[PDB]
Amino acid sequence: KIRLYQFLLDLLRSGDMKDSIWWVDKDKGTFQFSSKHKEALAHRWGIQKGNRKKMTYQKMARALRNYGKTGIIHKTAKKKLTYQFSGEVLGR
DNA sequence: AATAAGCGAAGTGGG
DNA sequence: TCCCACTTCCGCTTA
Ligand code: NA
Repeated sequence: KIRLYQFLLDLLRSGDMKDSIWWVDKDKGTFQFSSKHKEALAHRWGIQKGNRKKMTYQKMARALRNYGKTGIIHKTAKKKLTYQFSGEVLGR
């Protein structure tokens, strides 16, 4: 099964949900979710995973928090809904 | 208050 | 056995 960071990177590369997520500085790997349209993207994540319950942005962000300990994805301080892929994730 | 967002122990998958 | 990679639940804090 695809991992959450790869799901998000693939969305950013494809442009398929441009109203829900976008690059802020692609060279740095920084991206941001839409306040108003993030739930649609969270829903897609849960459907792609085949999870039992409906996925919410809150649950998806709880998973993202675990990446922050390992550095896979860092949450940008002093910003909302903004994150940054590690250099390793971006190299493929 | 209402709403949004940040923060951070037990249950489920698939090894 | 016991870790992976989240998922779900619960609830407090900050804006
Ligand atoms: Na526990």
